[PDB]
Amino acid sequence: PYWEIFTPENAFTPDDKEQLSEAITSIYVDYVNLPRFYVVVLFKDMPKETMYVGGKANNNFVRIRLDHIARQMETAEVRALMMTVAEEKLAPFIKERGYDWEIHIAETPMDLWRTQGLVPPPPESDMEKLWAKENRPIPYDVAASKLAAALE
Amino acid sequence: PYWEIFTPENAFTPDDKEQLSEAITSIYVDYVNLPRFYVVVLFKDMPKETMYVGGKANNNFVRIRLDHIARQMETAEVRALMMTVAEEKLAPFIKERGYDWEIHIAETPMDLWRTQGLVPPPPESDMEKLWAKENRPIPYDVAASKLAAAL
Amino acid sequence: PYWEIFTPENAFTPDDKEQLSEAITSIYVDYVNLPRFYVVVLFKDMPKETMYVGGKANNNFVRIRLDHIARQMETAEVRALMMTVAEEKLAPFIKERGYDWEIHIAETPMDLWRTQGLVPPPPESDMEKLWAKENRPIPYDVAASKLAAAL
Repeated sequence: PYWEIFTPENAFTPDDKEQLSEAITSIYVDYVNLPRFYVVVLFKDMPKETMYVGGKANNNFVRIRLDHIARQMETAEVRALMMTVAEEKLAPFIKERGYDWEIHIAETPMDLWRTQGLVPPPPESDMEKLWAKENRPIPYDVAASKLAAALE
Repeated sequence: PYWEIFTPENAFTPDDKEQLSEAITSIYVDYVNLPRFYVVVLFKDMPKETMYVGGKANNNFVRIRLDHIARQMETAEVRALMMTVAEEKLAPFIKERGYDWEIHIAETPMDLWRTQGLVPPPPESDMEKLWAKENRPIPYDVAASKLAAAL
Repeated sequence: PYWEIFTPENAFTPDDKEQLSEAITSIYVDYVNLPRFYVVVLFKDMPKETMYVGGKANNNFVRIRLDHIARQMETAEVRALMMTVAEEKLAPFIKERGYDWEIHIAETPMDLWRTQGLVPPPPESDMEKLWAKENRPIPYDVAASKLAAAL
């Protein structure tokens, strides 16, 4: 997953960013045992008078946008749950500190994606589980792993 | 709508940004009666030698990218009209100030979107009109709103 | 094509950026005959403690994202080729300099895109070839060009 979090300048401490990115990472670990390092969160500090909401500068506004690449969400229930859990993780850092905020997700093609130059392994495959356990992208025989994964 | 406008450093004053983001907001207020606060415009100053066009730095280039989330544009005519009006609103600040520029839109799924943690109301619904009038996201019974709006 | 390259601060010099964006541009020129100026690369310096990978800051990490607008890649083989060649162009600047890195592509609708306020010509069309030769967006009659292209 690819997350962008646009904040008022200096809204979050380094410890805040660690804690919040950990919470966001836990979504994908807990619900789909994704390798932790798949989860990328980019914090973007926005200076005053750079975020305009409804045509007026808003310096108390956090805008979040994310791509999902590894998995598709194929039912209304699963899609609603993703939004529900995302807001649950964000609330201690954003809602509960009095910020205004908005979030949206896009789904992008799984096959147009490389990490450390490698083809990520198939969902729920042994190699994906290995990548998760090691928490690093391990070079592997893509065809061999795909073949065995298809016969699971 | 989620707009990113990448500009040369110090291209726009705060007054500029207010007026341009106001012009952009007016597109959605006027044409589709969207709540103003849905329209988010992020101005991103780009230092010299950070925007490369055709392999060469262009320090006089404004790049615009937007996501449309709330509605889909379903006909060629409506889609063309959006591009035309966007260019109209941008021209006084960008084209007419001598910049080179480029713009594109992506459309993203309506059901993967929350404002203030809330599910936004149906297009053209009473709750959406209420959200526009109050210009804030009002907690409401989503199913009750969807029900009455359908009827 | 619209590339974003998020890097640690001061990772790349302007000459690095020229060379790398030239390599990226060459992909589209060589394989698709696209006008050079379609290829936009935005370099974004990211301070320490702003890129978090698996819940921990990675201050040695380059993240690349691109939109493809002017072409759709319709077969598995072409799509794999795109990724392979992208990595080949990136390697001297990123992999071989010891960075960790990740890249992905989205495809966005071709009709919601303007450059210099103009409708870009159709893929492989004569007007596209003219735009490529001149390396600038040339105003043209959209209907007149489409009329001749049909014959």
